[PDB]
Amino acid sequence: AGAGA
Amino acid sequence: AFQAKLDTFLWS
Amino acid sequence: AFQAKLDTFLWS
Amino acid sequence: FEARLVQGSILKKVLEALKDLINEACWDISSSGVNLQSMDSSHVSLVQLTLRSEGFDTYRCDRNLAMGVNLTSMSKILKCAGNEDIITLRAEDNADTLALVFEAPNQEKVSDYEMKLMDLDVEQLGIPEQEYSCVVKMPSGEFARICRDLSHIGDAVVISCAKDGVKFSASGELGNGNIKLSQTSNVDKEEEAVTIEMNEPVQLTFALRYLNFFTKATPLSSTVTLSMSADVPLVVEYKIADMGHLKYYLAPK
Amino acid sequence: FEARLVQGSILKKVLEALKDLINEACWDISSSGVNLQSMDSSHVSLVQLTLRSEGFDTYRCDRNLAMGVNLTSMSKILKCAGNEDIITLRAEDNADTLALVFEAPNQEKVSDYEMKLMDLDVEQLGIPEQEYSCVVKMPSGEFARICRDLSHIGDAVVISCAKDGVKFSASGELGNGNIKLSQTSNVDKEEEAVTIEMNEPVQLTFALRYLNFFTKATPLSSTVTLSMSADVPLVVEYKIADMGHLKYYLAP
Amino acid sequence: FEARLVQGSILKKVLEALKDLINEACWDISSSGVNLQSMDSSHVSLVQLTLRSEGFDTYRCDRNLAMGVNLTSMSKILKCAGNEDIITLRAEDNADTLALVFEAPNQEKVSDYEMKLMDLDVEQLGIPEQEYSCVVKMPSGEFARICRDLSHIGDAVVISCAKDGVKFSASGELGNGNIKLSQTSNVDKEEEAVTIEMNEPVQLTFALRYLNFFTKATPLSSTVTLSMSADVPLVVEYKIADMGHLKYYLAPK
Repeated sequence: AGAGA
Repeated sequence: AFQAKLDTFLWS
Repeated sequence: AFQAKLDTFLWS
Repeated sequence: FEARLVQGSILKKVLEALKDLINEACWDISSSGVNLQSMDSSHVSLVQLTLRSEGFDTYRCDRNLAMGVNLTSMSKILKCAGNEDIITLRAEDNADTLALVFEAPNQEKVSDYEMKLMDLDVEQLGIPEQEYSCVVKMPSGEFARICRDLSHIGDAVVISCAKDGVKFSASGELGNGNIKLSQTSNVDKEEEAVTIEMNEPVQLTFALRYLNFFTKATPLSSTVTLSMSADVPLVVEYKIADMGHLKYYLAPK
Repeated sequence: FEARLVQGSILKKVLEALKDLINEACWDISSSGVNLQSMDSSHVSLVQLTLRSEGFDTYRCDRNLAMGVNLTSMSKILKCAGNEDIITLRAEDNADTLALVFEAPNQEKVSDYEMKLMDLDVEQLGIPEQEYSCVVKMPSGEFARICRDLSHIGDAVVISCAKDGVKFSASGELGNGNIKLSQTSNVDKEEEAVTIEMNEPVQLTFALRYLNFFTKATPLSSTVTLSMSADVPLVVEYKIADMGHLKYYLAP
Repeated sequence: FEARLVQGSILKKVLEALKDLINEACWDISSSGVNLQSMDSSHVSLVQLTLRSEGFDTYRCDRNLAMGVNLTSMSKILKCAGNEDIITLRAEDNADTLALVFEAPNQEKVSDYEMKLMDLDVEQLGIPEQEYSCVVKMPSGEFARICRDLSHIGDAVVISCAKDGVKFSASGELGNGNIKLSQTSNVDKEEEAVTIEMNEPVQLTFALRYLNFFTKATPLSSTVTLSMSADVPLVVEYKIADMGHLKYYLAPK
């Protein structure tokens, strides 16, 4: 569940 | 001395 | 780089 | 069942006064109001809360109700309440959950918590109701300070009450300490008077730890009332301003 | 590189807002200003700090510069600064150190600290893009209070946002709690107002822990802006004076 | 023995400033007043407390006397004193305890505590009185803040005193820090001026931990005086109200 944005 | 419990004083 | 004791500075 | 209280902070205080001493209790709700009563785990103290239905800014109770409550959880929920929040208690009508509703004073924030209840088997109801040899009324803060202080000295306190004044003595491995409070007589003091009603002199011994638990009710009342007779439990009474009281019974030593 | 800020408190306040969430971050310095950007160790959240050069009372940057900084160290150093001190960062030449100069507003006291920098050769990113379905502006203290509160109830908050208002929900063992905020009729004050710019209603669950780390940015702004769309990370945004912003990105 | 002192806080603060630095000490009560003199367990620092007898509201002294006490016990007892209490100290006994009486100023509360004494052998080797190379007078709070702040950086502080100002330096794992205090060129009749009386410049190194023990006496005075000469112990000096002084001597590194 990485941010990335 | 003695640490009493309240059970002796409770009214059953 | 080390602590000195106070005793040597007291009046003896 | 539905009870509305504008001074929600009261409730907060109440639970801060109970949550550490008792973790579970049953709430008797009736047309007369709300009664709680529960001894602590060690059977040495007993807590009795009474809030008359007339004290709430709204009250409606259709059936006698007895809801098992975990006071820790309810404390957590009341911690999410604001100090000036208007707090309403809502019961479903069946035995399911207890709703707590916190209205921010300006109506634009509303919180609703629904707390799971417990199934506890209620009983007893009765400390035996005495006429006491000594009744001391004093400021609550003063009492709190006295217990706090003497807990530094010893684990137990000896309350020696005579007509002139009351004495609080403690002894330990530090030494000992006496705190003497003289009765305020013709000197005009009201809230901060020390007034002693004495029939016979008393000299009882109690565990300071429990008292230091009781003093957590200090924010509820500017005075505390101590009722004493020999060889019977002590009554530490806090008035919940205009709507009732919160009293602690403590078995002696 | 030399950057001086009369209102040192802000810098203090920023480090406090960052140091616990990200221990080690790389500062990107240019004549445009400072851009800090980092994920936490779990890579769930993303902190993006921007401080444009115009906000500083003096700003020099010969060459675009990248400093590996331990933020707990820098915070410990900034606690040594008074709340009203004039704070000057200086890194003239990569000396492998960052100098901090705290000046008493009445000039009789001056401190200078030197901080060992870290080697962080993998670099940035920086994508604050998007149009969002819901954009909520609210008091920062209120949001903080709410995250803290619902942390009691559960470890996850459900944000349900519609035209009328926004709902914050939590469910746990003891029970459940819902905190409703209605869009206030008129905006005013140093902000007690709740504003909702909505294209489409949304509803997203986030971890309360991380939010409780974000709310450490409360001292920076009276307001906080929550930007949400489905299948994109929430953006918790605090405006920093007129010189920039602190944005937290939290994947749902 | 018998000594009364109206503002209790002083005493409280005095014992707050000592108990964690020195565990037990001997109180030399003479007609001239009260003198404590004790090194910490490690003999790196020396506390010299003086409380002249005229600074007391009431002072009596039959015999010169040496009372060995546990400062931790005494501090724990003074916690039970109100900040505005009138504190009486009384030890005129042959079976020696120390009585501490706390009178709440204008109310009916009187506390009395008995504290068991100890036999400690007095010596007072004493520091030779000299005129120092540098004397730095500054606000106490500032000194406290500096020692605390530099303890964040390193374990030892280098004090560089010249004519213009004084510098406090430290270095450790994080890196280093220098804090410069110029001599104050400011108006105000308040006590935040930094004044330096220098005969010759000094640069000396001291253990920050001990200084962080010293700074606990900050509540006692608005200023602190630092006295320095090459290769001799630092003197950190706080005025105790206006009735005496508290001196810390710290062997250099």
